[PDB]
Amino acid sequence: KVFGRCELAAAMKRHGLDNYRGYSLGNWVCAAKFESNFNTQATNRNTDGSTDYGILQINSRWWCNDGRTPGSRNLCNIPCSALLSSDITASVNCAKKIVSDGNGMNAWVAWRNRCKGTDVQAWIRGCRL
Ligand SMILES: OC[C@H]1O[C@@](CO)(O[C@H]2O[C@H](CO)[C@@H](O)[C@H](O)[C@H]2O)[C@@H](O)[C@@H]1O
Repeated sequence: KVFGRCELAAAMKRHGLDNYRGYSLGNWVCAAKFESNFNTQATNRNTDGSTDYGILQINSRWWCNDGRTPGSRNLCNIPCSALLSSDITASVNCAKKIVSDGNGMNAWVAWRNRCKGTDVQAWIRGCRL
């Protein structure tokens, strides 16, 4: 499913992401936009053999199991495929653990390079939340 900007903001808000660990909703929407273009079915393989899954591009080396990333952990205890569902619940709960890991949202490369330090509030402007 390819979410609409406001549609996703509302979904994330309902799942308790707004202000989660101090990160305003705009940050999460901005991260999703540049990580997957709001597409829950996005997948991208990295040089190390791991693969990123879903709307927030959760990595298989540490957060989920895809059965093909040897020596990897499954910190979120979920099959990576679960992160490609139209229901973002799985992705959200896993993202909550990732952002509490220590480096915050810096874990998401696109957020660090394209959202961090910008007017992220613009990502939810005009939306009915
Ligand atoms: O804990 C994940 C850790 O790995 C890095 C790369 O070193 O990012 C990977 O995981 C992210 C979250 O799942 C992906 O968005 C990213 O594309 C992937 O390389 C670090 O940025 C992050 O701290």
